[PDB]
This record gives sequence, C-alpha cells and structure tokens, in this order.
Amino acid sequence: AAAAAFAAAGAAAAAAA
Amino acid sequence: GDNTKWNENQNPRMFLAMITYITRNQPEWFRNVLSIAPIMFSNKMARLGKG
Amino acid sequence: EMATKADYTLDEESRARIKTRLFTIRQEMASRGLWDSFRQSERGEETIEER
RNA sequence: AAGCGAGAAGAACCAGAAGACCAGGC
Repeated sequence: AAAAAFAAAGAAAAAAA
Repeated sequence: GDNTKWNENQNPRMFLAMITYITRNQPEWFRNVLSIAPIMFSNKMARLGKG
Repeated sequence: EMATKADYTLDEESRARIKTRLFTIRQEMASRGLWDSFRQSERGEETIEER
C-alpha cells in the first residue's frame, strides 16, 4: 500500500520529547 | 613554496594564544584542557640522544 | 509477602526466616531511630560539574 | 542524496468547632 520509493536523509526528529 | 624552518619558528606561546582565543566563552575547565599542551611545550626540553 | 499468581516457590520456613530477618533489621534500625529517615529518598542531587 | 571508532538503567518512591453577641452591605 502506502510506500516510499526512495527516502533520503536520516529521518526522525528530536522535537518529540 | 614551503616555509623555511617552519617547525623551528612555530612558537608554542602563539599556539597558546590561538587556543585561548578559540576557547573564548567556553567552560574554564575546557580552556584548561586545551591550553595545557601549549604551556608544557613552551617549557619543553629536548633530549640530545645516544651521544 | 506476596508474589505473582500467589506463588512463592519456597518452603514456609524459608519465607518465615526471610520475613523475620526483615523485621529484625527493621527493629534494629528503629532502635537507631532513623526509620523515618529511611522513609525519605530524593530523586537525584546530580550537580557534579566537570572541574 | 549523504556516508570515515563505542552505550541503557541496581535498589525503591486532613482536617470540622459550635454557640452567642456586635458592626455592616444588600
């Protein structure tokens, strides 16, 4: 179903705490 | 060009000045840790060798 | 004492010995008067700056 | 697209008056 063709960068985020 | 007598002329007191400037506003302990080496080198001694 | 699913996996006498030892240390510490002191435990006094 | 040394959590952690009287606003 929902899929990412090509994901660059490290991803995630430190804002969530 | 190369620099003639580069190693012989790079005084360690200038390295201390560069470190102190670079470590401006840093915690005093960090300044100490970075500045100790130039201090010791400025007071270094050279062994002669075998003889 | 109390455990998961009410299973202690020990003979009654062994658990009795453990509970008696706990009670004895409790009474000795109370004799020392710090029972209320043991009732206090702070989160953390972590302020060790790197010097 | 980037890409030049390693991590994870022992122990255990609230308070009443009530009654009378007086002054006072509405």
